[PDB]
Amino acid sequence: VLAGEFSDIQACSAAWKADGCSTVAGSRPENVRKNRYKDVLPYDQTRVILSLLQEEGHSDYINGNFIRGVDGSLAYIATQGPLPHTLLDFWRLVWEFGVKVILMACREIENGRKRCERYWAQEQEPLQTGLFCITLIKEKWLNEDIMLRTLKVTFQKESRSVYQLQYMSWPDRGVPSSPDHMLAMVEEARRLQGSGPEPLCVHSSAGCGRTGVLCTVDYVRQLLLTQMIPPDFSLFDVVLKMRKQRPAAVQTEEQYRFLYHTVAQMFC
Amino acid sequence: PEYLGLD
Repeated sequence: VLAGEFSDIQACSAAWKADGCSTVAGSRPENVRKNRYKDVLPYDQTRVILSLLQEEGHSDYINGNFIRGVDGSLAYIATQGPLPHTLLDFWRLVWEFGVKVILMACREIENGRKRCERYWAQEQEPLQTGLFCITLIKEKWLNEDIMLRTLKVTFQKESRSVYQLQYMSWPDRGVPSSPDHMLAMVEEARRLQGSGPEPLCVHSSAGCGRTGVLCTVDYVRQLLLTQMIPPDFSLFDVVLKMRKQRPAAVQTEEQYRFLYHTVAQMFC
Repeated sequence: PEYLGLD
């Protein structure tokens, strides 16, 4: 049943690609090297467009897409784990859109390969990326699987606080080592986010499966906490819409099943 | 260099 539903979801994604969900910007010769993976490009229709430092001739491109939230606002930015040479673009994104919380679902190294560059911290070790200065104010464990880093970010004489939550043990294609710790991540993200329309920044290595699982869980939790559930509410519909905004948002049958069980638990 | 090989 769930396996049939997820298969239907993949059929629709395949159809969208054949029909022409476009990927022109991501395919520009000036942009190709900014993609972590050749097979994961952001859809033009929902891609994140960077205008910070425009006047200086900086490119508008980053491999990342907006995903709409329960209220129809632009509630998430789903993006890849930054590369050595797109760290500056990552911070441009965080700064332009007033991001207060970053959720990271991957590690720097997975399966022996580099999966995401460190863009934060560390203790007594500030990070300078272009005109950005990142300083580690404090860090601590939210729980055994999640680090919470409090960052001071400085750009053009202005300073902001940005929080980063990193989940340590969630493999690509699969599910988190602790489902309760994942929910605690989302809960703490929301506490830090507070009120305010700024999007949450969510990323994994590719910005697909683990990223989409997180966004979906927050989406449904927000629905549960803030709105009346539509009498025809459907997880199929939600995930389908997610995939329409970010490629392979929810990448795998396993993750789709995980989502269903998690959502049913949240509803109770 | 691919992430969605099996997906």
